[PDB]
Amino acid sequence: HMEAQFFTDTGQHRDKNEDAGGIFYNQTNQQLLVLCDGMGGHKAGEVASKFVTDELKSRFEAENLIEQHQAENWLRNNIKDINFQLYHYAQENAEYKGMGTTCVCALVFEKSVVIANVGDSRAYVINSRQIEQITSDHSFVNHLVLTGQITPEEAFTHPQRNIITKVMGTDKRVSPDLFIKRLNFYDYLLLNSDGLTDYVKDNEIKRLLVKEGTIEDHGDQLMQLALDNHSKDNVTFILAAIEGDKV
Ligand SMILES: [Mg+2]
Ligand SMILES: [Mg+2]
Ligand SMILES: [Mg+2]
Ligand SMILES: [Mg+2]
Ligand SMILES: [Mg+2]
Repeated sequence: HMEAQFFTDTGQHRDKNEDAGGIFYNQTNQQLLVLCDGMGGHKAGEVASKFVTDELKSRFEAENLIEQHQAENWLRNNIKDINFQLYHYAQENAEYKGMGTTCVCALVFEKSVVIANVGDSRAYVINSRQIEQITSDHSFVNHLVLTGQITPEEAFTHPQRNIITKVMGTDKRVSPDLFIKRLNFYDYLLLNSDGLTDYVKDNEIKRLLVKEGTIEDHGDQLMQLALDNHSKDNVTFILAAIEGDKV
């Protein structure tokens, strides 16, 4: 496990906080990081994001030991099962029909992290010289950037900029992206909703983290930076400190 902290804010000009997440521990005190951005464009986004977060918590706390070689399968299978349960829960309740959420999550190991991603929430690793986005946004504008139809700058001024193309709960099937990242030579792991990075550039995040301070110092400053950039969305992130290999 890492020293890690969860941070969330409703943001300016949002009525409700539909982001969810947490830091959870299994029976041998291994660590799972979870972040979910419930869909504001559909009904009941807070129900969906907290549904997925609660299921991951419950499933992980029931486990004794998930070692690194089991982690990709565990995350893929549980994300698929939770998507199935959420989808049919939404179909069975007319006031929830159409609800959904992103999910990025990470199982932490001594020298690596295993990440699953559905949607446009993100995971990054950061050190003094670079910031690497591990995940790939399942967003319509990312589709437009990759197909060369718009520039990454034009993405921020697109009418359909908030649209996402892979979501938990909207279909009975889902295919999460799985990533394995070695933590050696990195200083921080960051999971975040788009309320942060829609408004704060990667280099701004890296510059903040290279400074002195605790995880809570950095987290509060990063939240203030998102708000100073007038984020119009819920802003949520988990910051986790990677312990350098001691001599
Ligand atoms: Mg949302
Ligand atoms: Mg709503
Ligand atoms: Mg977005
Ligand atoms: Mg270092
Ligand atoms: Mg959002």
